[PDB]
Amino acid sequence: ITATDVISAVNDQNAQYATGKIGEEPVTQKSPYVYSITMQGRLQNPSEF
Amino acid sequence: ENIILRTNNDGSFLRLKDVADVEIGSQQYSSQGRLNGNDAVPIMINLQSG
Repeated sequence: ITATDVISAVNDQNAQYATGKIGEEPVTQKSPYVYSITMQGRLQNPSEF
Repeated sequence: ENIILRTNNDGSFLRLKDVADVEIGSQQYSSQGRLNGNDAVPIMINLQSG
């Protein structure tokens, strides 16, 4: 493994965030409820690195 | 709508207009205004400090 491999892996395995919602468009069906979905691809402790 | 995604074997293309719809502005269906029980767009005018 070269250092650039470690650079490249630490770079795009400790990413950022995605967010969305279910029930944004008023069309599909009459769900009384609206939630918010989130992906977290960010590390938060030394053990995930 | 004529952005091309895949160029085909035949010589034709796969443009964006037939995997997706392209809509100008419109939107904010995440909100709605009313005026005395009637649909309306409320514009809010606001004063600069000083």
